[PDB]
Amino acid sequence: SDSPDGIVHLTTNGTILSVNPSMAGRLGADPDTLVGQQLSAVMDSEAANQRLEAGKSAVENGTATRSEDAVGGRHYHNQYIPVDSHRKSDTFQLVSRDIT
Repeated sequence: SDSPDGIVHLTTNGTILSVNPSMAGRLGADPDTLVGQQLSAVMDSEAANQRLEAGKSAVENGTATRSEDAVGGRHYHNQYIPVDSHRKSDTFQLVSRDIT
């Protein structure tokens, strides 16, 4: 589609390290307001929670992982990709595809 996927670099405790221009615009903020924040400070809290449970698991098992959630009026298919599997097992990329 017109928006590349939303990408956000996360901590396993939920801290946004990074955000895509797509993810930022979706969230209706700019990355500078976004990057300190807790993911659930920033979107549906309940959904942030599950998304984070998913990335926790991904990181634990050293493996890429997918989940679908319905947030807003919209559907997403999420991928959770541990960065630095062995050493950096604290962080992951969440790739988020709008599949509405």
